[PDB]
Amino acid sequence: SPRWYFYYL
Amino acid sequence: SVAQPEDQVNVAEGNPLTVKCTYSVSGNPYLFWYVQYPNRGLQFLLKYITGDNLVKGSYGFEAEFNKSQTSFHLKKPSALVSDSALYFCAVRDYNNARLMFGDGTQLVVKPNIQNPDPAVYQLRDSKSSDKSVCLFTDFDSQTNVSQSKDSDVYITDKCVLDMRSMDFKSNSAVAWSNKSDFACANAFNNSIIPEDTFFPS
Amino acid sequence: SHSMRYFYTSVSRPGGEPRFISVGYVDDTQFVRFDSDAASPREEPRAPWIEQEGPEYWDRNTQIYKAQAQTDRESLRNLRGYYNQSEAGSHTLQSMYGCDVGPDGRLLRGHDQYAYDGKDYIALNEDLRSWTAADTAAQITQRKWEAAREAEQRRAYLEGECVEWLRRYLENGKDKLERADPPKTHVTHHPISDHEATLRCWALGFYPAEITLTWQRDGEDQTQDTELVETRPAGDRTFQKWAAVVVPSGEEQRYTCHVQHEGLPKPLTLRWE
Amino acid sequence: IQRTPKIQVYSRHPAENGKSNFLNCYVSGFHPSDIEVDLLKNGERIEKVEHSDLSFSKDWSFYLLYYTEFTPTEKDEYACRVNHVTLSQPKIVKWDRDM
Amino acid sequence: SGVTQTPKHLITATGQRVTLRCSPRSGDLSVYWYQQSLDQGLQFLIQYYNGEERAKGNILERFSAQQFPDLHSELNLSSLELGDSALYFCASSVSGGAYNEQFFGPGTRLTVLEDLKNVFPPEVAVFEPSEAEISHTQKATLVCLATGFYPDHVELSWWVNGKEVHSGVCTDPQPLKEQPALNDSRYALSSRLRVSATFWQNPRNHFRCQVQFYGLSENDEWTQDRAKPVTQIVSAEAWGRA
Repeated sequence: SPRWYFYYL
Repeated sequence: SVAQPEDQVNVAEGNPLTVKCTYSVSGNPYLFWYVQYPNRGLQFLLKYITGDNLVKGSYGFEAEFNKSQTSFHLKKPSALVSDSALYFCAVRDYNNARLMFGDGTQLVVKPNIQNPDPAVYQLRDSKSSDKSVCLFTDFDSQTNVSQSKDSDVYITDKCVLDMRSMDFKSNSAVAWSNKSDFACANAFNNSIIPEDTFFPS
Repeated sequence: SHSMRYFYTSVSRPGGEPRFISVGYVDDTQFVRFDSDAASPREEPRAPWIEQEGPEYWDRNTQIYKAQAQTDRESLRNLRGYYNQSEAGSHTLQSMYGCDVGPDGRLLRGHDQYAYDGKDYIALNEDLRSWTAADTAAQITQRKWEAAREAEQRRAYLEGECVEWLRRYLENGKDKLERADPPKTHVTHHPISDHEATLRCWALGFYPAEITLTWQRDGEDQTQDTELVETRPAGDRTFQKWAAVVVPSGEEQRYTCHVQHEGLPKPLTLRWE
Repeated sequence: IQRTPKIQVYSRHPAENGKSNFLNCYVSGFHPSDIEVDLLKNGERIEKVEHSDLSFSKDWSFYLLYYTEFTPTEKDEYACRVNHVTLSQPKIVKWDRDM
Repeated sequence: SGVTQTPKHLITATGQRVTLRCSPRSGDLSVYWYQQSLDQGLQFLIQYYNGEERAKGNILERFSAQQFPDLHSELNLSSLELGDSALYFCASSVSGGAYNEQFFGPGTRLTVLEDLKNVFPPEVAVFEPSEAEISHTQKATLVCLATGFYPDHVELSWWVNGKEVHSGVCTDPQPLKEQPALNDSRYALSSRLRVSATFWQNPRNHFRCQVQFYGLSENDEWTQDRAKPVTQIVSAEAWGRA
């Protein structure tokens, strides 16, 4: 499953 | 100018062979022998430039230069079947860029069949049937096989195979027809066949 | 040896949210997709074996995609700022992350990398502890992520959750993902002129996609004189490829095609025409 | 960065006249992702043409398959017309049946 | 030898033009072109020495030749006529001094036809040994038969379990005419493979007779009904029968 960690560039 | 006075030379395996070449050249010449095996190019055997009038070449061949007779004969002591080819001699003069060649001579070295076992067999197609060829095989080299008198009957020339793994050589001819009305025993009829020829049924 | 990999593409439009598309692979099998163009965007299946998953899977993943899409929209604005670009003008952000596991089932390597408008932007090194920035603008992101100890979180994901999802998916579709389908091979010839002819060696219906086709002239490999087409999808989860060589006419029989692949008992050699 | 599409037109199983198949148009290596891709029979565009979900390779270049169901015949001629920003005009690539 | 020529076989129709390529041996700067017509033995055409035309025979106006900086040579024959049909030899030596032997390549066999309508590939049949022979001599003879082809450039080989064999082979020296008194007849050629009877019995042994035919290239027009008779390989097979 997709990673539940999003990071802003 | 060069000349090869023979079109065919027939010899038997084992014996000596000689292909003749005479030359008509002003002064000391340069002489060459080539062989044309079937469906290949020309191969260089040897040449005479100067020195020993006996020159040795490839494939156990050799050639004697005779100024007195203006001759350059190709020679080999013991003929092999494989030596059957077109043989060409050539001369170069001092100002000749080209090799001047003769018309060529055919060497036919007949195999020596120790135990002739003449037979006419019938072989049928690994697919359909009624498609059949006739294979006259295992005859001696002296037997001649002529073409069919029938416009619809096909006969191949005699042909020598060699099972190198067993030191055994064989002559064979193949014949077939358009018609299904054609018999293995009626093929090869125009040809004089040995009386001993084993025909199965 | 196996892998899971997610591939994200975000394309911002002049006027409208960015389009966000995501594809998920296990090995070379696409198994999920998400497109922000629907009116009710949902994670959807593209492999038969992900279908055993209940509704909770699809619901939760959809939430995560929409959030990622959201992040990407912002990342996209931020980047327009970093490179001093007007808001006017479409841009592309691409993201790729995943884990490779051993025959063991443990992490071989992790991957976590980004590209902006086609070019490399920033990527995670193999230690899973540091970053590599492509330009001075990506160093903005680099400082930001180092200050926020982001490496720890991705390493955590890559070593842990990634592998467990992968391990499970491989259980769920063992037949389809552990068989190797070997190529149906053959050779075609083309008399392109009097003095040359084209020998083209085919490989059809293989899986996975990694294969080698090499022509050899008498055991010498004709590396530089061969046209090799990029392995292509059959449309049914298998791959086709071909390699072709232009040989002198008449010297055809000296050439042989060598096929290597996992589904093949032993390397094939072919020729003809 | 711009990159030009690599077009390859072909069939799923080997063509045998009057047996239904799939005609594929695989476009790869292109950037940006904006691309037009049509299948053609005898010059005219085909309806009901599906495609894959946009993805890219380890080297960041995009790829799309656009497939269709077809039955090949001895008279019929199937092409692929692709349009992109790297191209002077639509590019056509004829189905070769051995390429 | 070291001298190579491409192609080996060239089929064309009157009016057309052709180019023959030759690679002299390494080192060799002198190149010679010769025509072997069936009617007139080996004739000399032209010579190049290190890029410059030197000696010339009775080369026709519609002929020419070239030697390039890489030392390879070409011979161009245009406005072809039936009489041009022959074997074309390239040869090379180091210098052009008379004592120097010339090394020849394999020849290009050129056949100029009236029009390409008459070109037909062969059909190829294998024939299985006679049980007679097998019990009589302990030896098995298979026969191949390639038929109804035109013209007579074919090359035949026996392949046993995917390797080409020479021992126990003999092929007809030349193809025979299927209609001997029609000047534009088709042709047929035959071959024989002989093996031990133990070998032919093993049904795990594979026998393939392969005929490569020499026909059109793709650049040739073909507005005829049937398929285009390009250069191709027609084959036939049988398995050992116990």
